Amino acid sequence: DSDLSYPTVRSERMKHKRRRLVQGPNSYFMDVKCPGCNAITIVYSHATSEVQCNGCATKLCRPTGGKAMLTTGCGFRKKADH
Amino acid sequence: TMMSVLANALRCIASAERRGKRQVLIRPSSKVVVKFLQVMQKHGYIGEFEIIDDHRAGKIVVNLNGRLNKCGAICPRFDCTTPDFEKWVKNILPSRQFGFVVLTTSLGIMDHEEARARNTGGKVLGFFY
Amino acid sequence: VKPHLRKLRKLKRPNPSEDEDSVAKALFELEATHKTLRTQLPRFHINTVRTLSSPRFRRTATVVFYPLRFLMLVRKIQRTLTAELEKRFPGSIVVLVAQRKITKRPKDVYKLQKVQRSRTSVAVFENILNDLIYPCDVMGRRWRCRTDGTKVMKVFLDSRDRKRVESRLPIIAHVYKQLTHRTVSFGFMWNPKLQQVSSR
Amino acid sequence: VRMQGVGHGKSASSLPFCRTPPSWLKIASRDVIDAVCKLAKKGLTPSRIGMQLRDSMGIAQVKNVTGRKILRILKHKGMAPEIPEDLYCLIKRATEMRKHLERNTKDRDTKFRLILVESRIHRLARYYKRVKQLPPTWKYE
RNA sequence: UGUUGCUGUUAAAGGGUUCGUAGUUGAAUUGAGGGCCUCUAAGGCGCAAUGGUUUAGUCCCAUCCACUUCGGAUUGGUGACCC
RNA sequence: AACAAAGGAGCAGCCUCUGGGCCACCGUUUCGGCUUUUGUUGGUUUUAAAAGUCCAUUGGAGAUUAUGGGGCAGUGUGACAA
RNA sequence: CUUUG
Repeated sequence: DSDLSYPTVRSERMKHKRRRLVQGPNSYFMDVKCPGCNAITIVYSHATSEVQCNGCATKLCRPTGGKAMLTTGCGFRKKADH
Repeated sequence: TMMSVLANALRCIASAERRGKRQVLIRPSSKVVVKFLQVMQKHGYIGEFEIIDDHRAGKIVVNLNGRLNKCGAICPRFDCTTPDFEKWVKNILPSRQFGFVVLTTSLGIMDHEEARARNTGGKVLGFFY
Repeated sequence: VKPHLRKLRKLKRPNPSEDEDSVAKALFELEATHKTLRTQLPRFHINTVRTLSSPRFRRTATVVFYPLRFLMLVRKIQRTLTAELEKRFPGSIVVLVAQRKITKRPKDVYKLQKVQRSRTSVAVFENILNDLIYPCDVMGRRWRCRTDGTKVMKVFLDSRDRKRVESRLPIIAHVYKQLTHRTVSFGFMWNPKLQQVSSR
Repeated sequence: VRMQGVGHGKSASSLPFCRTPPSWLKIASRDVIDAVCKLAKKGLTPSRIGMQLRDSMGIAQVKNVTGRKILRILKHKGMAPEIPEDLYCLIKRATEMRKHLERNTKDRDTKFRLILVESRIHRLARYYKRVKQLPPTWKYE
């Protein structure tokens, strides 16, 4: 059990992102809608800035932490990785 | 830092074959490491292996048997000639029976028997028992 | 002269072959009244030559060739065009392969390092394969070396695309073979991030 | 290990195995290249431009779509900086520390640091005269 | 006296710490072809086809027991498997 | 394996057939040199080749080798008084 | 349409 050329789920998913056999990212993109307009802006999950709503300006996120955190009352769908 | 890629393979492989592992991981990779395994793999010291792609630097995996005892590299890559071989065979190998020394010759990467036969000298590379 | 052999390069026009004609015609046919901007694009586009490769399978391997400068204009429309041709020609798959020319190793140190990397064997062969399975992409490569010294290669796709491409594969393999003279196999997976493999 | 300090970090970024761009993008080459140069006019360095452009436009690695990298783009339009970002950064840092020491002469830590910085300046400069990208008449102070 | 081939926690021996020139050492990559003709040629976990009578075993039918804990039968179907 | 070179916009360079037009080049610190034929030698000239350059023009390729596409139709002219 | 202003 647990061949090292063909691991399970468990024996990958834990590990730090460079210590897989793949060395993928760890992040994704999203779409976000504001109450004050009809738009979709496309925003980065670990944004690390304040981003002004596409065509509006009010800030859809705060840059805080190692993962950025959406401004309140703004709805958010996710997107694929593919 | 990381200097020799080659010896960062053959040291891993060696140790693991003692410790009772049936497989090994080898984190950097080279156009040298590959060849060195291909040799061994003929005789039966190495059973198979895989080569994984990451598009930066590869990884490699190795299978094992129990029929390998030690392998290593002879680091400065000294020089050898048609009579010279018997020096190395009296030294690094335990006997003139079952060992092999590995060389890089004009023709390509080979093992001492083959070398002498075709009458090339060349630099030296590593060994395996 | 013919109105439909301006969808073919100059130098095959006077005395054309058979399979050449069918394709050329089809493009000229399509070129009017198929909505917007695949009724302008294929004008510019021309074919270089053609081949029709015949395996022992149910279906046969129609392979096109067109020169490399039209590459940009093909990718956009590529999905569409592949559909349209499959309609017309029955019992044959259809693939669009751009045409490239390689440079071999010189065995000189100083010559080697001046080679344009794009046209070296590797990067060429990669692109060829990509052109075949166009939307599917390559999610991993591996090479498995046997006891016999014999290297194989295998390529991993996404299950998300699977039902579409699935049937086509043995054909596609045969095509890739008689172009590169290297072998290819295909698996799928279903999570590329952690890297598992389909069993379904 | 750290260049002239000690420490082992491993904070890093690993981009994906696939080098092909997403399905969902509705940009093409033109659109990208525009936005690059446009923001450069503010006085952003290559780093800052790339960060702005992932957080608003969803273009991750510019190289994937545009077929070339941030600095190449700007060189071709002549907006590339005369003295490259990485060393210019250092120089700015160093100057500030020197100012501080004109008032604070019993500070010791700062001066230990200043050494390290100034050293690093040299080493970079010497690889921008080994690789031609400065005059050979370049000097620090 | 140690290039092959030494020793440095406590037996003789890591220099208080750091920067740093000469000097020594330094990651990956352009790439290794196929086709055809035979020989008892070592394998296919690929496939068509005939042979299984408990003369293999296992699924799905049948019937009676049965509240844990029953087994006779239709080569059941050349699903499957030897050979 | 070593040595030297490059630091990529440090480029954004189509080719070929044919015909026409113009045109002496080469070195130059106060005009020096000039391949052949006209029996041969000396002096003089004409003619052609080739090169330079422009125009017209034939077939073909393109992977910045860049046509092509797009813009102004500012050397301008001619084909519509609709 | 052998131009028009």
